[PDB]
Amino acid sequence: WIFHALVFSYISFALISDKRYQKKEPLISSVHTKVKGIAEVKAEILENGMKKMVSGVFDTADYTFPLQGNSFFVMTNFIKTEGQQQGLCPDFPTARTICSSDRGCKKGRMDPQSKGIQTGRCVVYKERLKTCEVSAWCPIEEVKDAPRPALLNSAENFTVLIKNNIDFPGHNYTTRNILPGVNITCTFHKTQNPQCPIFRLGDIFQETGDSFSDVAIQGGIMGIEIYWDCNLDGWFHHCRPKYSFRRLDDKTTSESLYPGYNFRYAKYYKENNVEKRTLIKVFGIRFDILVFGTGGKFNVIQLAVYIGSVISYFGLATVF
Amino acid sequence: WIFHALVFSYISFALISDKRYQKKEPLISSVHTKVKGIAEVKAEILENGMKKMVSGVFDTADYTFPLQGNSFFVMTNFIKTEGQQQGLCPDFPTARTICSSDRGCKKGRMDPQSKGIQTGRCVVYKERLKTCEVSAWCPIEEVKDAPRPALLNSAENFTVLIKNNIDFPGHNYTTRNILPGVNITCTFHKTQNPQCPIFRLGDIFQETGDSFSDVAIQGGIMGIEIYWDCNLDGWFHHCRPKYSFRRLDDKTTSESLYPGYNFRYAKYYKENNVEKRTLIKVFGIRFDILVFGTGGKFNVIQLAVYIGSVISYFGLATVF
Amino acid sequence: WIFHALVFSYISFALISDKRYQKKEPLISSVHTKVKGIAEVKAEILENGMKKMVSGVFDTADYTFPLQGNSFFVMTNFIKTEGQQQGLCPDFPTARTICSSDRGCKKGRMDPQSKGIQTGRCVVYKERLKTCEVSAWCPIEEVKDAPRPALLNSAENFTVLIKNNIDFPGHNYTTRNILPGVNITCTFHKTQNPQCPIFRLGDIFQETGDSFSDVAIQGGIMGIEIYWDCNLDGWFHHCRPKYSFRRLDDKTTSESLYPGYNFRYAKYYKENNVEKRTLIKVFGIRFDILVFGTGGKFNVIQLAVYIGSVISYFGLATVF
Ligand SMILES: C=CC[C@@H]1c2ccc(OC)c(OC)c2CN2CCc3cc4c(cc3[C@H]12)OCO4
Ligand SMILES: C=CC[C@@H]1c2ccc(OC)c(OC)c2CN2CCc3cc4c(cc3[C@H]12)OCO4
Ligand SMILES: C=CC[C@@H]1c2ccc(OC)c(OC)c2CN2CCc3cc4c(cc3[C@H]12)OCO4
Ligand SMILES: *[C@@H]1O[C@H](CO)[C@@H](O)[C@H](O)[C@H]1NC(C)=O
Ligand SMILES: *[C@@H]1O[C@H](CO)[C@@H](O)[C@H](O)[C@H]1NC(C)=O
Ligand SMILES: *[C@@H]1O[C@H](CO)[C@@H](O)[C@H](O)[C@H]1NC(C)=O
Repeated sequence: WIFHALVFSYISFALISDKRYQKKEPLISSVHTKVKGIAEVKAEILENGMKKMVSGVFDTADYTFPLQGNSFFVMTNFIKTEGQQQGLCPDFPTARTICSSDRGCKKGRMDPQSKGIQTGRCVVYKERLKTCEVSAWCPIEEVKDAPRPALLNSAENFTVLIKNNIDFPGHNYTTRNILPGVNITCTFHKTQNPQCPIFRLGDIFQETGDSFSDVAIQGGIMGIEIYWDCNLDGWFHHCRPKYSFRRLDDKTTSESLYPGYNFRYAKYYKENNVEKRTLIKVFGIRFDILVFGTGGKFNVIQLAVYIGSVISYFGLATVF
Repeated sequence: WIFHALVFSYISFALISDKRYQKKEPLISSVHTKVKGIAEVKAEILENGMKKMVSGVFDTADYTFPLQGNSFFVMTNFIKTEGQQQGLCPDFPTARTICSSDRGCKKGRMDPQSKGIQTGRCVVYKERLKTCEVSAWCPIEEVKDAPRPALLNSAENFTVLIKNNIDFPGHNYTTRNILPGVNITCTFHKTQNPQCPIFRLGDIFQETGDSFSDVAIQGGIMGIEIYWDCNLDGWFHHCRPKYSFRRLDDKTTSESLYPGYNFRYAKYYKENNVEKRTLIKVFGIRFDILVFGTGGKFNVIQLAVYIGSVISYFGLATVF
Repeated sequence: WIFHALVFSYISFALISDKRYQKKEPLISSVHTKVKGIAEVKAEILENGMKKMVSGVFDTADYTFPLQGNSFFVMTNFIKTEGQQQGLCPDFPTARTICSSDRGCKKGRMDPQSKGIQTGRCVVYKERLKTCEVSAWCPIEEVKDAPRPALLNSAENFTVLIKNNIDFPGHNYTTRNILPGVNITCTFHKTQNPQCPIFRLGDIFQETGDSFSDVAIQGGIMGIEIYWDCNLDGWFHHCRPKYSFRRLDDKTTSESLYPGYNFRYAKYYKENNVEKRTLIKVFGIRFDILVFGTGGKFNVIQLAVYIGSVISYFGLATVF
């Protein structure tokens, strides 16, 4: 008859383990993000084989755009080009783009890595180098890598503040991430201060374990997962988040798969009543706020059906 | 034997009410938003202690950007600054920025509220006021509040149209918000017209109960929740949405937590072959369309398992 | 006694097919999209009744913006206007905008289709036509349709690459779309190459079944659904996606419902120290990546409860 008891204990254990007496529903989320911290740039780069110095200050209206769909981007490196205008000009001489005669390359060709429409006419590029030029924005951008020192090497010193508002539509519950009367100043830590949401990017990378400068050179994507494990029962009610970080990139390191994160952006203006654009190749770190969770409440129907299921189980256990 | 009959009524009630004979699956959504209504601005503001008049017209391409990830933003108030250019200039004199001696403040300091890198050199700012200047965009913006009258005071007269398309991947079902042959002209009302989705922002606030001007001055976030309670059974088939609204903000009213919604935006240009930006501090209302819902079809497996698990409930009650 | 066996066969069939021994949990996703392929524009349009020629090249930084919240936009057609500036100017002559006397139209009117604030003063517009002018951007844009040939007629020749990274929070599992050591060069096909994610816009339209030119003229929204049916049990483990394509639009073709996809964009500049904006009316194809899927692992509790539920189901059928 002791066996008749043991299953009962197991049953209770199972219930207490997973709250089968709790109708559970998914989560609806709203995220608001504020990034603060100014950056100083001062370094020496090279363009067209000529050295130049770049200096300036970025004031959080310059190196990012407002949050849109749970993803706020943070600039870390750039390659500049100015004076682009519509015309014909020789393309950056590569193996596929080199020629000695106009008949070498065909007009209208669209090489995947070429940024201009080819007219099939080989012309001298520079110092007796011959390539068949393209009709595009000119002068053509030189395809190189981002400068080895981080142009915004002070990126990890920034601070991001996150306000998360969760609501469950089944139950009548909506609550925020920050409760009234909380510590304003913070620096998020796993154990020292695990609740206030002020994140330092250096802290994020230290938790992840990667080198911030290396992935900042080529850009990358990561995510700040927010876990809401809330119980709505009055007897034991607690609804508090847990923060985790994870690198969302793959570290492919293959040229064909576009390693890291980067894009191209254009600024237009009028010079001498002529349209002229300047091109910025931006490498950055893209943060995602992946908030997920479940919320449940005591419900009679789930308890009844689970008891009905367990009844036959222990009846059979007694039978055999 | 009546006790053997009350369980039948209870089980039928539960099965009919919660629809246990249905395979409930989540929802996949697509949202498309169009905002229409022009606005006129005409007011008197003050900059550097001098009064100026601002007037103009915004044409639904000037005060918003296209929908991106279920969130379309609407401008409400702005603070302007022009002639920004790289240099060194005294910071806006506050308690943490004032100084009387050169050694008063240290070079390289980055105050959280200061927008420039501090070089630690106390210089006269204006009428014998001394602060240690910063090397940044100049002249420095004056941190003030948004003007008490709403610069976009005619914001609540706008009209927003929402087209929602839901698909369930389990079942072969996809349907839209607007059925063919429906009233074009509308103004959404709780009871007068509860289905056509033309929303007025003033009505949006009126349903919530908050004053439009107060939230508009400092900005805020609210949600337009769309609830799809659809049943796919042929006998009782109805799939129509219900519209609800809520304020997603917190009303913190604390300076340290950045009350309301605002951001900073820049427009670059060339003046005398010199880079010059102009800065806009934007306060606005960011709308979110938080769509959720469930749907299910009749399934033999769910009905069979529920019947098998509910049989023991009366099988035992007969014994006792 | 065979009836005792048919129920066992049915139970085993249901358990194997629908996987009752699994703890099914939702999916968390991250998407990274790269669009490549240059476009050339060369055509003849008409503005103000005068013919003009438009030519140029778009280089994947001109006709799109970076991915933001699972939606990347692609240019396909545009209408240009330049020289806009704040002032008073006659509105485009329509039925609601025409007048013969000043008292005919009342000041302050806001017609839904009018883009300017009306001052109620009938003035000559062009060759003895009379309309009451509006205080707005000038000269007023002429409301027309997009040019019948596709300005971005080569749009279907572009290539889009998609990197999807999924994680399940319940189990300790995260995986990406592309496995190491895969074919780089690709063109997606239903049967020839169904796994590598390089998509051609012409290919996806062909799979959908609609012509590219007609949809591109007025714009539309379609989704790239990615389905992850992953099983985490070690015995039979396979986590590979299935690609499906669908058109998210409605084909309303009604003027009041804004058929197709389009918006208005502005570029600002300074000419003769006067602010002057230029307006672009954009018709484009907005792509969505609607990712969804489920995954689960072997769990003792689900197996136990399902057996306890089916025990009564077979026991009662044994009785009768
Ligand atoms: C890419 C983000 C910032 C971008 C950038 C990059 C390099 C620069 O120096 C070379 C810039 O000038 C100083 C800027 C200016 N901003 C303004 C904010 C901004 C916002 C954007 C964007 C680009 C920019 C560039 O794409 C969509 O949303
Ligand atoms: C912030 C939204 C509108 C912005 C703005 C603010 C103040 C102004 O008075 C000087 C503006 O001129 C009339 C404009 C013009 N637009 C164009 C649309 C637009 C779109 C944006 C944006 C800013 C703007 C500014 O940030 C990302 O997406
Ligand atoms: C609307 C997308 C592209 C837009 C456009 C339209 C017409 C043009 O001439 C015909 C343009 O010049 C070549 C451009 C340039 N870009 C840069 C990228 C871009 C990005 C955007 C945007 C507009 C543009 C315009 O709205 C928010 O995000
Ligand atoms: C970050 O800030 C700390 C102190 O504020 C400073 O010591 C450190 O050098 C900074 N790092 C960078 C990369 O600017
Ligand atoms: C909104 O519009 C109504 C009528 O169109 C007008 O009476 C009212 O004054 C307007 N409100 C604002 C703030 O412009
Ligand atoms: C697309 O490309 C193919 C081959 O690259 C070419 O034959 C075809 O004409 C192109 N279509 C357009 C519209 O440019």
